[PDB]
Amino acid sequence: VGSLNCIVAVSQNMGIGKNGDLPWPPLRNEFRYFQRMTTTSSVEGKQNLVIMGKKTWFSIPEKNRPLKGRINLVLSRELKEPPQGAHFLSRSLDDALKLTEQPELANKVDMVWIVGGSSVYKEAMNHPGHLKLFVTRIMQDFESDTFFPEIDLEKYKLLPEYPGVLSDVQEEKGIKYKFEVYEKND
Ligand SMILES: NC(=O)C1=CN([C@@H]2O[C@H](COP(=O)(O)OP(=O)(O)OC[C@H]3O[C@@H](n4cnc5c(N)ncnc54)[C@H](OP(=O)(O)O)[C@@H]3O)[C@@H](O)[C@H]2O)C=CC1
Ligand SMILES: CC(C)c1ccc(N(C)c2cnc3nc(N)nc(N)c3c2)cc1
Repeated sequence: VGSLNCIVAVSQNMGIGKNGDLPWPPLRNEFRYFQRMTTTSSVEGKQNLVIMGKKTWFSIPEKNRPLKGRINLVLSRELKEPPQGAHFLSRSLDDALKLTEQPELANKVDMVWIVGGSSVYKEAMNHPGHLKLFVTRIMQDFESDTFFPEIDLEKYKLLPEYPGVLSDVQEEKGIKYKFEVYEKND
């Protein structure tokens, strides 16, 4: 089992969601970036695993779940089995990562991608170990009701560029954004 990563798009006032949808209008190429980063496996014979909370799962249009070409794991303590379409269910992030070293998943999974929401990000970000954050900065303020936790730059180093990630400013629907990669190892 390979690297641990969080991926998120965030507005200037730290928002990541409003009523289970994105705060901004759909950015087609940003969704393509999310799909490409989470799906592309460095190791053949394996898929990457995407981990998400319950509200993030249900925020993906039914036609699109599970996220294709990735193993989909949902976090919940209320649910008693994976939702329709999902592959795995765990009670907690630490349980999910533990499942990842069990018989079944250990030889199937390449990279692990935490794709939201807010409490899952917070926990990952504050847990010791090697972790990267792939952060799309949407360069405007958008009304939101769920936010991405503070990035502690004492621990998370912004990388000066990363392979496969454009470094320059992007714009779609009149909204400028840029892609960043942060790395901690503690
Ligand atoms: N990158 C972006 O811009 C992203 C945006 N989104 C958006 O953000 C918002 C949805 O997210 P948010 O409100 O943060 O909630 P999250 O998806 O975490 O979902 C929370 C639910 O999942 C369960 N859960 C979360 N963490 C854990 C854990 N460690 N263990 C077990 N269960 C857990 C809880 O279910 P239970 O109560 O059953 O225990 C909780 O009700 C939406 O608006 C969506 O559009 C989501 C991801 C990324
Ligand atoms: C239809 C699929 C591709 C879809 C629909 C909604 C969402 N969400 C909540 C979402 C949407 N865009 C996102 N972009 C980045 N950079 N990171 C994320 N974690 C991210 C998450 C994700 C995928």
